[PDB]
Amino acid sequence: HHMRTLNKDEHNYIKQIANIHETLLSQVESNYKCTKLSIALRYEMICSRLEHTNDKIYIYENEGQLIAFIWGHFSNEKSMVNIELLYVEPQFRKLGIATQLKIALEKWAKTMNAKRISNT
Repeated sequence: HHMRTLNKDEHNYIKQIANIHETLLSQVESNYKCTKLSIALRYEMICSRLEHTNDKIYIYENEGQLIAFIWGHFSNEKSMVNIELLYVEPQFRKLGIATQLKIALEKWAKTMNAKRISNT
């Protein structure tokens, strides 16, 4: 249905995620600013992550639009999953989508034999 695995060839969605990720980092104002270059590099970096086996992005989509997503990365050194990014479009908050996304990512973490997902 609406929640599904994001594939590495979904370039538009990956660009959108890259842009949101860089924006959110920039917004905390800790000697880090998003730029066109940082967004382009983030796009390549996410594509690279999705080519290997240590990362998972679950999206929530409707009518060809990205409503929400969660991105997890498994660290072989730490044997656990870190949540790289969890985002829900403001308009669609408090509908249970972040909770659903976390549950899905935790199930994925178990298939990797990961101790847990990120705290927050």
